[PDB]
Amino acid sequence: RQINTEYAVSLLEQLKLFYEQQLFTDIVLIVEGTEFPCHKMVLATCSSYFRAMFMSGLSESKQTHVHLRNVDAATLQIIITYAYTGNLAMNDSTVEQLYETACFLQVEDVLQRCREYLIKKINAENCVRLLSFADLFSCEELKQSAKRMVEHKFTAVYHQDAFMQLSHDLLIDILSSDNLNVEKEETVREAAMLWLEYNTESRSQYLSSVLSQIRIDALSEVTQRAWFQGLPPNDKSVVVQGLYKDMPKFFKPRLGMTKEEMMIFIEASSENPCSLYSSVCYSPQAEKVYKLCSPPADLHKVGTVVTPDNDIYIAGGQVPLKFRTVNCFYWFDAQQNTWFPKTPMLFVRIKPSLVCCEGYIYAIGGDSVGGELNRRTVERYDTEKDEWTMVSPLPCAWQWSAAVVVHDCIYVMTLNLMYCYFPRSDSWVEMAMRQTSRSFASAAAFGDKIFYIGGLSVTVEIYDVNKNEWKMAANIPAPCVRAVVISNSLCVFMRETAKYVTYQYDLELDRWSLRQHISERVLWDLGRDFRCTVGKLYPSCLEESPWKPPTYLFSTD
Amino acid sequence: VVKEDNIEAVGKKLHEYNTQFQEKSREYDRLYEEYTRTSQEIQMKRTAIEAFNETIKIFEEQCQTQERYSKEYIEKFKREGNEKEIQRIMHNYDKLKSRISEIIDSRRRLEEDLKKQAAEYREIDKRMNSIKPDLIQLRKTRDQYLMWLTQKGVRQKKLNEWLGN
Amino acid sequence: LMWLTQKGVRQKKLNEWLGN
Repeated sequence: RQINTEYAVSLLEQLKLFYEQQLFTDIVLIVEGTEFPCHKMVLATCSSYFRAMFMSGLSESKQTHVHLRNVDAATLQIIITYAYTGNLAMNDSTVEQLYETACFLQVEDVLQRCREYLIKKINAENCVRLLSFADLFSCEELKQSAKRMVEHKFTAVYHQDAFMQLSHDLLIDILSSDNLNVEKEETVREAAMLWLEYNTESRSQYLSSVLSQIRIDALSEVTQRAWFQGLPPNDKSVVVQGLYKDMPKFFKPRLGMTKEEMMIFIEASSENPCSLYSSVCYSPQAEKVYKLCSPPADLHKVGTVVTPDNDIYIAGGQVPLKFRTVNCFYWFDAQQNTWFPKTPMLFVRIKPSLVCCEGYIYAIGGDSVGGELNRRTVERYDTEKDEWTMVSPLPCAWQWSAAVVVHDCIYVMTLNLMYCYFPRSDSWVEMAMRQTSRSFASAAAFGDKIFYIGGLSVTVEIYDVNKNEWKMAANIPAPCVRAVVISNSLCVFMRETAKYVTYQYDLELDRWSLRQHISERVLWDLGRDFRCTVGKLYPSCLEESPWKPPTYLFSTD
Repeated sequence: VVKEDNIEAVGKKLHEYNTQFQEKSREYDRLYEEYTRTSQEIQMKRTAIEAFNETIKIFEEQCQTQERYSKEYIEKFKREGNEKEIQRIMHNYDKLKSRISEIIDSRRRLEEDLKKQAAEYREIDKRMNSIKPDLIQLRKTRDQYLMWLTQKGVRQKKLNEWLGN
Repeated sequence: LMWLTQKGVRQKKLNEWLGN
């Protein structure tokens, strides 16, 4: 019928065998003294540059020796190896030079592969360098991705040396963007100052363009501090999602002045049957719920973890049988409301205990008991390296266990025992046991004390990290509880099968005070298996969908 | 019941009244949801317009603070024959006036949005005021028929099937 | 019924309670 694949792979392997023994070599490429015999047809079919050079009919198609300059020998070898096979060795050490050589040779396949690899490899350490690279080589997709990454973590990357060596257009397009994740304009002002003072003799003429991009007369959230905070309870968030929108974009409050602390509920049951495992985030300050497009592959049984840098991650879980367990790792883009996948895990897990410790995210347990040494395995992920490293596994196989982090130390709790992990020692130490044997309990690290609340019957058990002793505090004022720390205060979001209400606990007085009721106006039944956490998100452009009539039960009579 | 006694025909009427009543309850709770969304809308728009007002007030405070600077520390920035040093309040003045103009235009935009949403809300608020007497009248007629036509050989399951279509 | 029944009671247990 058409091109047969069975002969195609045989012809390709025969061409490779002929190239290895140097048969029918008609062209000789000279790169910085090194010689490479090759065929003109393969280079023409793979690279359009060689195609145009050979189809011109000039001496280049007649002379056997062609001198190629400004081309690395290793990159040319990788291009030619790929030209005779199809496997691309893309590593983080030589990806930029490979992309440069490909764009100089115009290999569409290699160009696209290197582009997508660089896009899936943008971290918080190379974002600025990759942005400069994309600007120099005019790659719009990589440029936009790196710009978004810089806008997401500007306050963390504006100290790097790559930021002070940026061009003028990059500076004026980064500073003018309203997506700068900064809590104060003073940070952007000091960034511009250090950029202009890095090289004064060449940037003394750009001081006007520098000062014209920093908002000085904005006065975003200081004007509210001048008059008063007099409003309905914590209605400063309404001004955030109101004044910001309607703004000439010159005095606009930057995106960093818009993030609000919201209770992130994932796998929260939804009235809509299609998405019975949806995810919504109720803002305690704005008193409003915001819809999330959280499920990237309509799956569930995934854990939640919020780093101190306010980053959301989900891992583990299983997709419906097209319920096969998977390894995908998803990071949430708080600006685009879309999860970008990462390097999959090494072992499949179901609701893994994900906690952030010393910049690493650890996957603890969260899987059905299979194999003595095969289970209880613990694995951590490197953020910048995008890799998974195995660590000392769990001492014993547990179920429905929780994990917290205090003082850069890992803690996992079980029925009545407790083990503390130290990354510096990579070992497990059994700690003070608990007087009660309970399951399905929720735990949240607050200050120097770990709170263990649950049991499936509620009892507030306080552990001291400094004393290694467990002391009883009280009971949850009531049961489906979710202990979460918000507003620098320990709280418990309890669901009374459904009624919703949040309580505040006093550590000194050992008393639980009513903090705020969550009227059934919105926040419908979220089920019982939903995972909860605390994080700051931009309500400005997250999602807007009430979905719930705040009034019902007509009283006309 | 239009003086009828076919029983089966009287029951068919009961089903027509069923339709009328059901359609109303749906539009009734729909108008209630519209009332609630319009209520929260004007609340969000009033928390926005008072924010606009207080921002205009603090911007006028900055405008008079410029006049205060014209006597506080302007002595060492105008008599030296330089214009780049004074841009910190002089180039921050004309653009502040333009900001005042554009936020006044934005306030006018919010005001016309307020009046247009109030118009589109009152054009149906009057419908609520007129549909409720007719609704309660239809419900009273249904309750009166439920005290006579229903006792002529119809079952409660039949009434549920009639009101469920 | 909305509260205590959904802890760990059986409908059959409720019938036996209401049948005495």
